[PDB]
Amino acid sequence: RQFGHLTRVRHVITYSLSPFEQRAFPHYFSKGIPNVLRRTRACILRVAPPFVAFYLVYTWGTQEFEKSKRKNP
Amino acid sequence: NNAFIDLPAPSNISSWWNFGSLLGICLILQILTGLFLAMHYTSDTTTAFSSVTHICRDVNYGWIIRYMHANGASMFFICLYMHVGRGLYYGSYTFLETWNIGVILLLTVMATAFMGYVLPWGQMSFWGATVITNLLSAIPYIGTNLVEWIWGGFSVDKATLTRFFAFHFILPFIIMAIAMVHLLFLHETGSNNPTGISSDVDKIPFHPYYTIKDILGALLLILALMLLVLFAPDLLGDPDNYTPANPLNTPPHIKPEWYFLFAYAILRSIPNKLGGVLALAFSILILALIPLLHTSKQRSMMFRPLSQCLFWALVADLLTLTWIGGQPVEHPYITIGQLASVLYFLLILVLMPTAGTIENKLLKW
Amino acid sequence: KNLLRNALVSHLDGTTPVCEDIGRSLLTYGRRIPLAEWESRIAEVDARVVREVCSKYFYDQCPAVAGFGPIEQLPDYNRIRSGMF
Amino acid sequence: AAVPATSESPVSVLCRESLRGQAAGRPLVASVSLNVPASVRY
Amino acid sequence: WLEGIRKWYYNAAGFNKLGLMRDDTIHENDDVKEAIRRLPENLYDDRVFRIKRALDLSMRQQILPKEQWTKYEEDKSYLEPYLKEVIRERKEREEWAKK
Amino acid sequence: ADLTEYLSRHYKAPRMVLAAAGGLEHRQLLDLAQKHFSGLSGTYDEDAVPTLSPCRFTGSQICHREDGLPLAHVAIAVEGPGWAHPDNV
Ligand code: HEM
Ligand code: HEM
Ligand SMILES: C/C=C(C)/C=C/C=C/[C@H](OC)[C@@H](C)[C@@H](OC)[C@@H](C)CCc1oc2c(O)c(OC)cc(OC)c2c(=O)c1C
Repeated sequence: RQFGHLTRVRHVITYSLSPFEQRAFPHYFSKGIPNVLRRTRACILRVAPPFVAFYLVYTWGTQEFEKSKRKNP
Repeated sequence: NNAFIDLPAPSNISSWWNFGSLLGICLILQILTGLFLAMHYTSDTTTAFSSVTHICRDVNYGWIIRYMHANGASMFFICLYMHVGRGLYYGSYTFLETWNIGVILLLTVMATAFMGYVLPWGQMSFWGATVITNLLSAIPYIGTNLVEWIWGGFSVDKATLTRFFAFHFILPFIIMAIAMVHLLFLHETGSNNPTGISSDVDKIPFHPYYTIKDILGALLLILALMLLVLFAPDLLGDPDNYTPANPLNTPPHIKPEWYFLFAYAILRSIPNKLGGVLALAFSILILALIPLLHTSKQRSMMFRPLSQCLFWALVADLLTLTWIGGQPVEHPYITIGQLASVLYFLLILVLMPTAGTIENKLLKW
Repeated sequence: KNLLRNALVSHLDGTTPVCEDIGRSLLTYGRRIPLAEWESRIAEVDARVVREVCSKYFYDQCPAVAGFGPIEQLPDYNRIRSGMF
Repeated sequence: AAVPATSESPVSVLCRESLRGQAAGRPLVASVSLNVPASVRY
Repeated sequence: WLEGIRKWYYNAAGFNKLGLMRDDTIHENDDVKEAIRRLPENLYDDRVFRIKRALDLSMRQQILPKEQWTKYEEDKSYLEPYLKEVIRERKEREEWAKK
Repeated sequence: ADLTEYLSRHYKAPRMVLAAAGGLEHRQLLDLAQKHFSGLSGTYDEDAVPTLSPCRFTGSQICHREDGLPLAHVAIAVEGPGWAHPDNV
């Protein structure tokens, strides 16, 4: 796969600046944090639950194990 | 050039795409530290353990090369599992050749790390050699013969240690050749990306964009490796391997290396010899079936909520199995492990393909 | 230098090109620079001067790039920028 | 030569203004050079 | 109402947030590639730009302003008539190959 | 109105040059100049005097992709010195 033979594109214009003319960290915190927060919130419902379940199974099983090793659980 | 410099790459691949180069680095690191350790290691059972302590105590910087090799093997697996997870989530497995070679790579690295762990001839070395080679005894009619043939005798002994040094020595170079083939098949298609949509309309050159990003990734890998080597070299290891091998006694709380714990939990959950071995083999080989189980009209899970939820359930389940593998075969761990083992195969064989079909329906195609 | 000398003199051939050189030169230089002067300026250029003036304007300087048509293969700006050194 | 041709070759009109001057008026002449783009007049 | 979870799903899937239409996200196999090849200039060029805009947003880990999100009710299958015929043609050939 | 405002501010005697080349004498040219361009304004005033500020150069790139055209055109340049600089030679 070589540039020149990838695919067909028509009517698209792209404007760019030299890396020497611009900042490498534009609005790093001012805009970065909001974006991180957004991304974090957008996925949390899909990522976290299974791990919460793991936590519950983990704490439940460990406690159940200890309790079972003593005279009066 | 054109295999690197002007290689076309998607403009949007994320950090999850850094693990391939990190695996290459883990491989080089293991080969370099490995060769240097091999310059001072002797494979006779009377002197193996001794030669390792000699490396760590008297060879200049022998200790750092050794712990870099030990912890490097752990980093290798962390990266391997991240690499496979990326593939499942983004549908990279549709690159069939690349994917199946990858499965071979996973098995070869597992076999390679197994044999290396046997080399210092500590307690875990010895019992690991015993158990794992014995998996072959599940093969009907000839299984036991295969095991004795591998051992070079009726039990793990000198003949075993010496050939394992040889196998462990050459296998990584074979892995390197297989990895080059892995990349060649990949180059025929170029990389997949987070969207699962062809990126031919927006390719950028690998250099300088990903060369610098890979270097940043390499730096982070080295930080993680060195935090372990310089601040907690034994954290991911097992104290029992600091005890020389004793053929008359298996430690009471013997457990596998952490990266093998999930598979060990699965095998332990089945109270049948052949059944446990078949489940173990299948827990890895099922990766070869993923492509045939793809029902979604879309390649990646990025736009598939239900599939994502089941994907993280699988990761959480492997985390559960890893934890269970580290616990004694007692209540309620026996049952939690059996459920987790069943859930593993159920998510892959039934729930995910089903979520794929439901999502298609919801999109009306 | 020889190519330049020939281009200068052959261009100022005919009343129109000379008339234009007069009008534009007064606006740009504020005077008509005679061929003998251009000759002196040209004669003084040697390999050293060419290296120094080219280095001054081309060497490790950011270029401006414009592309139009089937340009999938036009190099990326960073790659073009690194070609400046 | 030193001077580049008026039009470099390789291998729009929509108004009456841009069309004026397009009609031929003299016999054809073909030129070929060592250093300059070829041309064909008339 | 199924339809209720459908609009919910559409927004949860989120390709609309990148300005994509459902058909822009289909996995490309040979049938799909042939169908894309058969698209008229305008549908092809529009697809290319939407995918390009989406890849760009993905690279910046960004999304479009909500007002620019593809709307569920306005998403239509521009690829369907083409892909359906390509599949029909292949099935016909496969039937003939068995006779 | 835009055109007259533009011409008003820009077409001033001090910004123009009557040039001639050929079989003619400078004295006749000048006399004709005096005869026909004398009434040419030499003062818009002081509130107009259009003056050029320098123009910043930006290392950058503009790519208009159009695979429908048979050949690609590419133009690349660095910032040059300006008319009056000796370096131009
Ligand atoms: C010694 C082990 C391995 C090495 C050195 C290795 C290396 C690589 C490299 C260099 C890449 C490109 C960068 C990237 O996208 O990550 C890659 C891509 C890929 N590898 Fe591996 N690999 C290894 C094991 C595996 C395994 C175990 C699997 C999965 C069972 C696998 C599946 C893939 C797939 C499907 C791709 C394409 C990724 C995409 O474009 O999305 N690899 N590998
Ligand atoms: C895929 C790459 C490799 C992996 C995953 C790997 C893994 C391992 C593991 C897990 C051990 C046990 C470490 C311990 O706790 O002591 C080991 C030991 C060892 N490895 Fe490797 N190894 C690799 C490549 C190599 C190569 C190429 C050589 C030598 C040519 C090598 C030489 C050694 C030697 C001599 C030892 C014994 C001393 C020691 O235990 O540190 N390894 N290896
Ligand atoms: C000559 C070469 C030979 C014979 C190579 C054989 C390779 C086999 C497989 O690799 C492909 C194998 C390593 C891989 O199975 C897929 C692992 C996940 C198996 C994990 C594994 O580890 C254990 C371990 O490490 C131990 O350590 C002290 C102790 C163990 O129980 C007491 C185990 C164990 O019960 C299992 C299942």
